[PDB]
Amino acid sequence: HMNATIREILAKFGQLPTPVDTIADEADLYAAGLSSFASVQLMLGIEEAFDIEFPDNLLNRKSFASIKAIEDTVKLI
Amino acid sequence: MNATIREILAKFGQLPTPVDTIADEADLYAAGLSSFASVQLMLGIEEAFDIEFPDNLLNRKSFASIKAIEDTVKL
Amino acid sequence: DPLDHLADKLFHSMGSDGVYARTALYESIVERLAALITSHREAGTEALRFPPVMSRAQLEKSGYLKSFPNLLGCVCGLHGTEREINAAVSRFDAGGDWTTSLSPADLVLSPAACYPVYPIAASRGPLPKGGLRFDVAADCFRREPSKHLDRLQSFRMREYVCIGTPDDVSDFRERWMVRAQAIARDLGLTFRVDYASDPFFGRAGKMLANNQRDQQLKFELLIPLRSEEQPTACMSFNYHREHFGTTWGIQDANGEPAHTGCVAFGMDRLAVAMFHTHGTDLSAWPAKVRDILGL
Amino acid sequence: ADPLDHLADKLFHSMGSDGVYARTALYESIVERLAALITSHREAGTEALRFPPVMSRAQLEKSGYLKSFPNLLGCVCGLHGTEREINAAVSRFDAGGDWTTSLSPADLVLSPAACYPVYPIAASRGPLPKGGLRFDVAADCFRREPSKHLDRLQSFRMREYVCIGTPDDVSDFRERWMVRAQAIARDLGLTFRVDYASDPFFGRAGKMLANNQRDQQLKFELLIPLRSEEQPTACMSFNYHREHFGTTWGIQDANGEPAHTGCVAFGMDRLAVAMFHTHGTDLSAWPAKVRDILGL
Ligand SMILES: NCC(=O)NS(=O)(=O)OC[C@H]1O[C@@H](n2cnc3c(N)ncnc32)[C@H](O)[C@@H]1O
Ligand SMILES: NCC(=O)NS(=O)(=O)OC[C@H]1O[C@@H](n2cnc3c(N)ncnc32)[C@H](O)[C@@H]1O
Ligand SMILES: [Cl-]
Ligand SMILES: [Cl-]
Ligand SMILES: [Zn+2]
Repeated sequence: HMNATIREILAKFGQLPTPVDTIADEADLYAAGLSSFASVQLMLGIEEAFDIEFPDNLLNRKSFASIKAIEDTVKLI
Repeated sequence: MNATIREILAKFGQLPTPVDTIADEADLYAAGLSSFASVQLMLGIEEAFDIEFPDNLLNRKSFASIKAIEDTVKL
Repeated sequence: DPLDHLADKLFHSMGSDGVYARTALYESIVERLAALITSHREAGTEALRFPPVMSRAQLEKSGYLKSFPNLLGCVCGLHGTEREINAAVSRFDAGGDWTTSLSPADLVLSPAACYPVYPIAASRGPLPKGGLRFDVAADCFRREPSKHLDRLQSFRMREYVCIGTPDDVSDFRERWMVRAQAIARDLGLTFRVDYASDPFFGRAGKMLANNQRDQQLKFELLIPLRSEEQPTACMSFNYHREHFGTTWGIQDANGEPAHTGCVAFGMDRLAVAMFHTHGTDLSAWPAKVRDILGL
Repeated sequence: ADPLDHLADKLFHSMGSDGVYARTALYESIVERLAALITSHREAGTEALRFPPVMSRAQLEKSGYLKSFPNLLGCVCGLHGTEREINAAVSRFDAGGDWTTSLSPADLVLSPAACYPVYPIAASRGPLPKGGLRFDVAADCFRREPSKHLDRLQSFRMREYVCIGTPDDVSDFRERWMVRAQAIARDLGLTFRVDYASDPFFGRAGKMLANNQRDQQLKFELLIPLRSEEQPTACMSFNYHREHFGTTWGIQDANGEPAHTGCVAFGMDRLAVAMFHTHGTDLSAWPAKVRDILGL
């Protein structure tokens, strides 16, 4: 379920060209078309949908490189 | 006329001496009436009476003395 | 408009009337004009350079709101907390209006170069005999959008200011009325000088302008740019009597409230006048003008 | 106390506002020599533009300044109402109240950095030529951050060289300038180091942008000890924006891809202050080589 939530947010804020249905768990979101500003909205979108807040240690490109990276990060939090 | 002018000149004139000391013929400028006070005074004459000066009589001369003001009003 | 053809070589659009990017050609002439004015600076003059903003409190105290409130640019910002600010920004993203969250700072855009000099003069105590003389400059602002190249919202002003007795200022005034004309002549410019008035605001402003004109407190050097019937004021001399001396508590050497006066150079108007008069090809400028400017 | 404080007497006069000062002839002569020194190092084929202290609010909004530094922005507001309304606002001021309640926003802001207006100008020219475009820009800039420290001003002069082109055009430009700027700083007898850094992006979202900027080394600063050797002051910056502004403004490089941009920025007031902090306020006592470099 956590997986699909993240996916809806990625369509909410992500500003990607190809649909989230057309993106695998371990896939390059930045190559896919995730911009800097977008990745920040996405991060805020994640924070809103899961009512959580990231540590500054994970407030970076790495944590949001892929849905799997996102899922693992949210889980590890 | 002098009834209402000594009230305004005291209100907006911002002079060192009180309005009950000016001789109704003496120079208000040598008394201490600054430029910006003088315009607040002009504006006070247009609010206590229902009239606006023409830009012709709208000047230093029309506000030199208290008698200068009063005369201007009738015209 | 006759000046419009100059824009191509002098300016680039910045998406706002009266606010332009300056080309290297344009700036090279502004700089030479500034150096020329400096070469005529009189003895004993203290040079100060002001930023494009000044204290709102100082300007309020100067009386600017009683004269030109409609021309003032105030600095405002988003002063709230992170959530408040984020809310405003969010409204912008949403299509709403973030500017509703703006509140005034303690700063305004300077309307003229001389205002900051009066409290500085006052802080030094009574004036010496002979008074004080200042050379001031600032980027000034006036809220009057226009497409005419001689009517800008942001423009450079250069001023020589005299603070002293009535005789000091009158002597300074006579000198600068002569020198300003001699500068314009050396620059090959055509002009006349006439008395005029500042654009005071409102009905009270009508009396003020009348008094200023009647008392000859303001002279302008006027250059035909778009027409001879509507010339452009490119230099002025302003006599303030004791207005600023009283406002700021400046005492002359006799213990009386100081008089002040200044000669003002509109650097952007003079530059535009040079290009309108002499063209955008510097190599063809009259030899005497080139020599005068050190080209 | 701040080691810089004692400089104030020779360099500045108070204007009744922290971070806003009048400049003395002494100070201005050094700002001017520093500007001429920077100009003497300009690369061939660089177009010089000078900007006023205000720019279009619509242009600044579009550049994304509100999502990044909303807290630093200075907007221009004015009394846009009727004569009656304006007179009333003035009358409230005479009666102990606040005239500023009658203000409304203009279409202008005070410029926060000198480069912003250059991007639409470049965009208006069509596709970039091969090698891209380079600009020499300057403006009096504003950032709403009051401080009593002489190295932290609200109104200050910025000088920049800007490159707009392919990723390679821009990264080589930045490397050329990082070397050249350090050589200039050494010629000026300044002590410094160059470290990577990040802009002060605002809020939670800003911590992430700041993290990525640092991680990707998009911003170097040349740092000079003024107040302390532990908290040195950034007096120049070397910035890489990738395609952010090329994308925003629809700028296309000669290959038809969204252009990259970068800039080298000189904080003129910080550099001047650094010179006076480093060599003192008597110019005849400056090292002969420094005087020579500056044409004194
Ligand atoms: N304290 C002395 C003074 O302020 N005086 S004055 O208010 O009269 O403007 C000084 C000078 O600034 C120039 N100037 C004024 N307004 C503009 C404008 N909108 N665009 C371009 N240049 C301008 C013009 O050359 C004028 O003579
Ligand atoms: N466009 C590229 C850029 O903006 N880059 S940067 O934002 O990094 O600032 C450019 C430079 O302006 C100087 N500077 C910045 N803020 C201040 C301030 N408050 N007071 C004095 N100097 C300052 C400082 O030297 C800094 O390196
Ligand atoms: Cl001007
Ligand atoms: Cl600076
Ligand atoms: Zn820049």
